Amino acid sequence: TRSSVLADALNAINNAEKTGKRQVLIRPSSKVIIKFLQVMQKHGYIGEFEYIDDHRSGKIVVQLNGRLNKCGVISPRFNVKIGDIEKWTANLLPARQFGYVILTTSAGIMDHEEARRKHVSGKILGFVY
Amino acid sequence: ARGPKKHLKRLAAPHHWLLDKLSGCYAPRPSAGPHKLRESLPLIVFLRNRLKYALNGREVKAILMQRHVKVDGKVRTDTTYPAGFMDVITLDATNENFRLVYDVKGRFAVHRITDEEASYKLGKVKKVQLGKKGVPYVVTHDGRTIRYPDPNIKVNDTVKIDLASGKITDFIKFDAGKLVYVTGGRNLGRIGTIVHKERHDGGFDLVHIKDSLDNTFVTRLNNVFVIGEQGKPYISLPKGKGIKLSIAEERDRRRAQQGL
Amino acid sequence: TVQSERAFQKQPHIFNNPKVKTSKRTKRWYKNAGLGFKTPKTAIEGSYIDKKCPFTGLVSIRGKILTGTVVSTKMHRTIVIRRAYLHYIPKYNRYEKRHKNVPVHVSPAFRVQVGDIVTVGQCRPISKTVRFNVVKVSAA
Amino acid sequence: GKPDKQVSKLQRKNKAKQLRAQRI
Amino acid sequence: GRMHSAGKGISSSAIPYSRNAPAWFKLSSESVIEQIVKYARKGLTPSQIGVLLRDAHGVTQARVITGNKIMRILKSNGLAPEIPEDLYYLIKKAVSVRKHLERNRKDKDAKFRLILIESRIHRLARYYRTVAVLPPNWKYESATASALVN
Amino acid sequence: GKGKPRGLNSARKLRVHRRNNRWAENNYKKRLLGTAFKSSPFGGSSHAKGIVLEKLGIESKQPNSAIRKCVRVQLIKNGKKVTAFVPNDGCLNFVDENDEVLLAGFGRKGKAKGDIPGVRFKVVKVSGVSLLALWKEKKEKPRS
RNA sequence: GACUUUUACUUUGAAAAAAUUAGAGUGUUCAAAGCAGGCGUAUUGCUCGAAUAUAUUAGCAUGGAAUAAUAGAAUAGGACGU
RNA sequence: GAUAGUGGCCUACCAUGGUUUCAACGGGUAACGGGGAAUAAGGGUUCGAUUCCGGAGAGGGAGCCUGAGAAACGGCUACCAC
Repeated sequence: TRSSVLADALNAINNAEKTGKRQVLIRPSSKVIIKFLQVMQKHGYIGEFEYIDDHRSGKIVVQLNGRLNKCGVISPRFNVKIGDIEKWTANLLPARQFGYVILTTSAGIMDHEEARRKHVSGKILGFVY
Repeated sequence: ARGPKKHLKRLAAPHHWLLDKLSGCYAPRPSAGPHKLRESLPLIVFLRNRLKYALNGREVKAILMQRHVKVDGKVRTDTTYPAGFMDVITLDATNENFRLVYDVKGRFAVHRITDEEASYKLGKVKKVQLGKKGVPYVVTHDGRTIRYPDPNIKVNDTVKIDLASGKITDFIKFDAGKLVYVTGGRNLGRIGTIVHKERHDGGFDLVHIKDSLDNTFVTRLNNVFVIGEQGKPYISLPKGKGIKLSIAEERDRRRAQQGL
Repeated sequence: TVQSERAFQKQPHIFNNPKVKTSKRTKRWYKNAGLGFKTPKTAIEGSYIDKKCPFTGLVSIRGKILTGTVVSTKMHRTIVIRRAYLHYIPKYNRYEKRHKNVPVHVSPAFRVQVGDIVTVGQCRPISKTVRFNVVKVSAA
Repeated sequence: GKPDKQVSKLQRKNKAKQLRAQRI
Repeated sequence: GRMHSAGKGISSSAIPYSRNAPAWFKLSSESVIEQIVKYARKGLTPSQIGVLLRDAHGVTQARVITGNKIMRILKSNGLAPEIPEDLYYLIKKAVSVRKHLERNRKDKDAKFRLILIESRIHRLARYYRTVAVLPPNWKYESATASALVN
Repeated sequence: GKGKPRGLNSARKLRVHRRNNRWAENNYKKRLLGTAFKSSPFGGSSHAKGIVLEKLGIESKQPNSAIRKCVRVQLIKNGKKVTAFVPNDGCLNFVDENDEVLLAGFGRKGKAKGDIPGVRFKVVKVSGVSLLALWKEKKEKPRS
């Protein structure tokens, strides 16, 4: 059955970017997905997007500009400590210059550089570049 | 082991003795006495390694067998006698006095003392109790047992002891906002003022201390020692004043004490 | 039934004067175990006698304060709790389930059933396998 | 025909003892 | 989809976006609740009751017009049966297949389907035995099933 | 998902899977069963001594026709009869029978196409004497 | 005193023997090493050093409340009352 | 009862428990445990008899005197093997 939802969401986003499209329809939605896409939208790998209610669990329509190369999830959400970030940014990013491994800390979900600046850690969801 | 040990190998020495690891093969195992094995300082190390008075081991024996060295007013004749913290070492023929105070790096250092300061000695009360025929007594950090204290003296109180008679002169009770030296652990050798007392019943208590430069650190209650008030220590403090410095500050001070 | 044994069951050194008749037929001793653990009512007002009670016995409580979950109560005045946890293998960077059982003495001032969550505390060695004693009960 | 073998610490040490004794 | 089989069949009712009552429906809440109680004392199951309420009486959904579902209302009246409806129909179907196997001893397909139905019974019975809507003494057995259906 | 579990509480299945699949290696299975301590003729050592019982004219036929010069030895530590190759001496003039020989390993893989053998061992010393310095004429061999 | 859903996870602190490791200093003639040494009037002596770092799980203390568990008034045998 | 002292440590009398696929129990080890060693971009693989700490033994078993401390082998007693 359908076990992860952020994984399916980034699957659909990445497939539509590979085909070169402009929008996606994600079903269902989650709070985690919304926060993740806000992290994307802050650096601007996507444009604006939109929630849709159907009283069950929402759908999302995303406008995607051209800027996403690849996004993905790390499906067992590993526990990470502070120096451990320097492992994963050595694994997943394409350079030291850009790319965002994103974490789920107790102070919210955000990219790794903010968790360097806020000096927190937590678990890991995925990577965007 | 089939009984109590009698040796101490040179690598198993406490690291705060600064013994070299290729002089010989052993270290002087300190005897039983007023201080713990791990945190003592035997007389052979203090004569040879720090004051440079004796070159050999048997020169220590030759000096101590002429009754020059007094530890807290009494003459000791032991090579490995455990002189420890707050203790007074007196050299009559040299006319010198020393108080064993930790340096900021956590080892005992040489520390000159006037004759008036050499008369007394502080001590953390480690247990108060009611002994036979109902007489109260205190037991201090060095093992001194004093009968008939002030009833206001509770555990952890620092007591001033005049070395001539060995009586309680006066004391300090363990209150917040007092001047405190730190006895064990990582933060050893620092001088600060306690912020408050954190209390964990059934376990270990903790103490927040704040130094002269407003750095804050945390030790257990065992490692605490009270000295005096804000700017009023009962003893004379060593140089550096128990102020923990970062390595860059120390490096800049070292090259700032170099101007030809 | 209190006097179930071949010997008389009494607390030690606790004496009731036959001359001065009290209202209660026994003057009875109890104590608190500390760490803010409240003594139960049936320890004070009950009629049982227990050497190994933490409230009416010669047994203090100090050391490890643990919790767990009851598995068996098939045996007299002691139970077996089962505390489980996660052990971390670092190569695969993940976890596995692992449990251990603990035999633990329970005072008859407690009624405890299989499935209950019990807080216990360390005492001195009570038997071959027991080093703990029931100090608080939370019902499932 | 014949079954297999599974030797012990005991079987090792006894055969080694017998060979050492014969050698000496 | 479809345990004990292979289909991927989607065929279900939608539910309209409007939470609240229909505009054209002009009856009372106590009227339809009394209608529910009337059909329940007639001896019907809540599925049947909902079907008859949307076919004949134009009552679209019970939780739309009233604040409670049909099972909450029959629980509020002391008309809930001893077991829920789905477990009952599963035991009924199992009793039918069991009687058919008692007649014909050779239908391996009926044996396989009976094993599937009993699996479904055991999984659903674990669910009802967990949430304490069924006593933990309860257990599906053969003669127990013959007692519960017949 | 790649046919293996990825759950975060599944370290046990992964390490049991590795301990079952490491028996398919070669060095692991020789190593943890004590193979060399039981059946290998050196008994798991780098050298061995023995007593020459025979000189052997082994034949390698195809595709290389050569007369291999070998020696059948009985080892002192085991009571184990092992044939071994002896190099560089066409005459075997440094070797007689009933001499003591220090042997080492030798990695020639003989072929199956012409029944040519690769024996496992080379001769390093005869009667205490370095066989190389015999053949290079740097020492003389005491002949008993 | 009476209160007093919790854990998993992270943050910080203490704890973690020296030796070994990484690394600061230091013309052992260089080095591998060692913890020495450096200055003067060397004529009655001054003088810095012997740092710092390494949860690697279990236990301890503390901050966080995302993530993932679990419970919390459904036959009310529920809650706050000066 | 015994012990320096809790404790099935042992003894009398009662119960019928305790451990286990979260691998008990049995078996193997060319297994003294650790600080550490070698080798790598990372993660890992393989060693640690061996200078420090702890354990155990003095041909194999057992028993004991003395003493604060020994079931001591550069102490005793008996058997077994030399």
